[PDB]
Amino acid sequence: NYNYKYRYLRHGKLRPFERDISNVPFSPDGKPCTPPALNCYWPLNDYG
Amino acid sequence: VRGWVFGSTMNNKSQSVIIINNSTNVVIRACNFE
Repeated sequence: NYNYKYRYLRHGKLRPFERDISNVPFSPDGKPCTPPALNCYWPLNDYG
Repeated sequence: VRGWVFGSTMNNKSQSVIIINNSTNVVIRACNFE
């Protein structure tokens, strides 16, 4: 049952009770990707 | 003039706190977009 995901990529730590929602693909130096470009994941994964 | 817009990364990408008074009855929402 993979209806429960987690975010695992962000530029920087969170503040206390900061809430991150937005779903944009990741690149470590700004520069917005478009998958399946190389080293451009999704910012979510499944639990297992 | 009494309108207030707050958030981050506008035009349909994150939430936004808006404070607008409606005839001395202050309307405050916190989820709108552009």
